[PDB]
Amino acid sequence: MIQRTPKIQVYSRHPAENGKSNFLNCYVSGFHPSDIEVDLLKNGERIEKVEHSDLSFSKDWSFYLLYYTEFTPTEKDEYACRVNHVTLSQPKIVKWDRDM
Amino acid sequence: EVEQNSGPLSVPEGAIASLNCTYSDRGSQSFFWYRQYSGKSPELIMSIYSNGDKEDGRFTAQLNKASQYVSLLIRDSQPSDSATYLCAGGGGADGLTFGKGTHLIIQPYIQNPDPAVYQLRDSKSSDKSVCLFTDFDSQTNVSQSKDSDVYITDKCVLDMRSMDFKSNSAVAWSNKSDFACANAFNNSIIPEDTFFP
Amino acid sequence: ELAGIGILTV
Amino acid sequence: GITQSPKYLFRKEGQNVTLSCEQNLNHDAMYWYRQDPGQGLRLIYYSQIVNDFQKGDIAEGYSVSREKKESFPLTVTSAQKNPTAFYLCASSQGLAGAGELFFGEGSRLTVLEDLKNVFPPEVAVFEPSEAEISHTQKATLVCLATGFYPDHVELSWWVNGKEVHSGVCTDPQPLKEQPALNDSRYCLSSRLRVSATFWQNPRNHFRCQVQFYGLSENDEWTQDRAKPVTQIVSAEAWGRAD
Amino acid sequence: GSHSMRYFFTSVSRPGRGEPRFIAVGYVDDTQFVRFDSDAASQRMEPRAPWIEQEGPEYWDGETRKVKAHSQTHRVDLGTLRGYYNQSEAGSHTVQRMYGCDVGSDWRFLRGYHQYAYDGKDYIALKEDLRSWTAADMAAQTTKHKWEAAHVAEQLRAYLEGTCVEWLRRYLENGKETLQRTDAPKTHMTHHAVSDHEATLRCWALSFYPAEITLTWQRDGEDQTQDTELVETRPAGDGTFQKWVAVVVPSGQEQRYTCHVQHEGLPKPLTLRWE
Ligand code: NA
Repeated sequence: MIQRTPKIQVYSRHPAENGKSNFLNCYVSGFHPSDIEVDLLKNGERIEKVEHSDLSFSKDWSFYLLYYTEFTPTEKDEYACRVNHVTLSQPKIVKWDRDM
Repeated sequence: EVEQNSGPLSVPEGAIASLNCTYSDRGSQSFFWYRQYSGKSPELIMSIYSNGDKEDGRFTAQLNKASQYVSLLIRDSQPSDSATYLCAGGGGADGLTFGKGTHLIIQPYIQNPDPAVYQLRDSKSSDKSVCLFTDFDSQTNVSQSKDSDVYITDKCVLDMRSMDFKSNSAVAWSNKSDFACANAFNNSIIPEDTFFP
Repeated sequence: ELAGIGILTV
Repeated sequence: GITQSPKYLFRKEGQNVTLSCEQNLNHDAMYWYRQDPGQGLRLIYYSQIVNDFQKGDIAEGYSVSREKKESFPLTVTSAQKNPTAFYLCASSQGLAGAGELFFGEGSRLTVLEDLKNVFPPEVAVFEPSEAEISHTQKATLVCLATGFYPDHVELSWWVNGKEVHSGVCTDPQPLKEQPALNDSRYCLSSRLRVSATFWQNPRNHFRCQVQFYGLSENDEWTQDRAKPVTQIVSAEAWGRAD
Repeated sequence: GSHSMRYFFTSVSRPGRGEPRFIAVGYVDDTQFVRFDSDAASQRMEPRAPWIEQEGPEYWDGETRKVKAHSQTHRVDLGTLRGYYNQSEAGSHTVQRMYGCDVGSDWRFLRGYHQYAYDGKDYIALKEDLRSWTAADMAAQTTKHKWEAAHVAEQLRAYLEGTCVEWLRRYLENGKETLQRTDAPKTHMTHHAVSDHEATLRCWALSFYPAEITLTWQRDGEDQTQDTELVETRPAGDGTFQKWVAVVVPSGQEQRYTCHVQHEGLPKPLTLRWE
């Protein structure tokens, strides 16, 4: 049984302008097996109405998913993405940076 | 939903026997030709999945998914080939959908056609007898009875393995006061030189 | 569209 | 291979009857079709995988299991008005309708409306004429089964104890006498041509026989004749010397 | 120019939790057009596209029952495989099937494929020629001797050389506005610091289709490789994609380095430097 740990990328759809509403994408890829728990965060807190894509894989048999949610970017709000997996011994949190 | 030219379309021994068929579904990916004899169980002879011809021995099948054509033609047609050909296709985990059928009826080789109407008394008792019209050519047909309880049976191709004789033989009887062996077939088009008794 | 042929148990 | 039983049977109302259809090909797909003389075959159910079956065109009144991968038994229930037909089972390898469809051997069925309209056959071999033996080097021996019901009949010739095939043709359609009411009688025919050297050999035996399927040990009877037991009815003849 | 159609099936056994998870999807190029999920309420092959919706309930009905039969294959496979490798019912397991076709700019068959894989591992795959198979274990060889002996290769090649292309073309024109487009990149640079005598330039590229792209760096027209970083292409949500590539450089000397960007949207490659 193979195990590949996931590759998180946490980013915005459009380049972020403060106040003008945007989408916040978490893109996990390169993982195995299927079971993956993904939550987006604001002020280190659980975002409710997150949407997500349907499971597909790539040429290495590894899966990828997209979890996006509409939001309105600011200074004070520290947005993020947790991910737990059979490979992670604790949910890996990844705060948003708009440079990265 | 898979309409066939239901027949009987009939051919002599050696002449070519083409059957056509078409289907009402663009998601059809599998197409077959099963052959079923009277009261028997169907058997595959041509499966074709891709377009173009695909022959095998005496049978050739062709597919065109544009026009939705499927065919089967039988070059060198034996009398083993007689009885009903079933066109059927599928390919969407929906089961399979058969055609009406087409009775392909091969007319055998009657190379010494000496027509005749004999008579055959009972071995149990006497009388109660039948009139066998037999040894006649393929292109003759028997027809059903003039009288009410006269019981004419249809023709019957009949082989003998080693001798290679192949008769036609229709049987007809009745429980009648005076059953006549000429007027049993006064309801047909019997051949002329028919050697009565 | 999906196949209805060439798929079978292992 | 694939096999289904019985080839012939019926049952009365207020009772079911199940038909077995087992295959050992290790095929996933399995289908029951019914073919009505008149129509082509119509689908009843099919069964892609174990524990799964799926509706056909006329499944209302029919039932099926699929517990093991081999057996796929069609229960015909006390439900339909026109069970009477010929029921073919079949398995295919692959997905449903994707592949071969290795068929079974069918099973004829009949509405046995009442016990009282059930007659077995009367058999009578007719001896070949001298007119034919003179024209040819041959002898045509003719059997009549007359006055049976229901239409469930095999028919073989037995020469000295040789079920022979060549020389014979039986008859695709058995003949009805009065074609009108649902209640009726049947009457079959078959020819056995042979050489006069074999026929006219006067200690040479010929027997036509009809394996009539009728009432079972399962059934009742309140009449002053014989229950149509699933039996054989045979007439015969030996040759004459000339 | 060139195109393809693909299906991706993912079946995962969940023992004690009941029926296995089954998830099928369908792509043209990099545009998801159909999907199925067990745990979704529909139990029907839905559309992810608008141009696929065109077709009414003849297309969907069949395409659904096709995909049910796909799951029911895996239901058993999962059983047979647990048998084969001699695994316990305790542990959950995963199969993945992938088949589809290819065409050039002339819209005519290049290549077809059928890959299959237990527990994230190649098991069997229909080879390039579509006539012979290829097995990873002996476990797979068994299945090969089944899939050969029952002429699966026949039925499958005809799908990939036939049906697939007749439909890929159909889908191409049917949703031509989206599928036949090309959206350009939007390549800009954001200068970002790291150490008192060091700088990190990010050559962004946004809002492009298809995913295909090639961004790289060049110090004085020399193909710079190391001391960079290149993230795997994001799906934007948009429908388009994004991709940046970084470069950590000795500071002050910023505008020696160039960003060479290849894409089939742009006439011919782009070269940028810091402003
Ligand atoms: Na019969």
